[PDB]
Amino acid sequence: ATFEIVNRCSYTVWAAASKGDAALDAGGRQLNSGESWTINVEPGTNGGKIWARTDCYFDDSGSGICKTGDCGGLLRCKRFGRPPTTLAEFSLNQYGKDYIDISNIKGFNVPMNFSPTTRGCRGVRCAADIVGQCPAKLKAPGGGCNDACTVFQTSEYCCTTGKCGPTEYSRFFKRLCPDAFSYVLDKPTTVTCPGSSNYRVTFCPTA
Repeated sequence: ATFEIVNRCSYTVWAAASKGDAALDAGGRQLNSGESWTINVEPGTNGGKIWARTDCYFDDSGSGICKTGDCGGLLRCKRFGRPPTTLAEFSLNQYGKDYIDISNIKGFNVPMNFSPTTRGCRGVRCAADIVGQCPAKLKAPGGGCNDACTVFQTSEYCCTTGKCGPTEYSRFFKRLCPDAFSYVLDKPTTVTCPGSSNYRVTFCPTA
């Protein structure tokens, strides 16, 4: 499948694409304002994630630091990135269907639109100013808005026992962004697409 990743933000982002144990395609790339980066993702990929990193510095060998979304200091990510990270999550060719979603379960840093470029399903969007509105105890100094589980490490926030309810903190992400997961047992906002669809991930779709 083909993913076009577009940076519409006015600032530079360092996109990243990973399935947890390996990179998807090159795994990472600088995107200046307006730049598009298209990648091939192998069919059948389960649990692929795309996200943006902000305020990065890398050297010639591709080692550095990012203030949000860092993946162990590498430009080409092969593990997932450190929160806060708005997440585009996808599993492809699962019994003939594609499943996509946007997640705030690991926090928010960049607003995002996740849409198919082929026919037969809707896209999802989380474009609200969650960083501007972030509750005081969730603001990450590096920028962005942490999820409650990252901040507090309790069983209720992390849903470690498998039973948890919504929280004051999750209800905040849900009220600004209904189409995104706010906690792990949230009512699914997964969208089902025809198998082998193609997609575009757009950072800062509104402004």
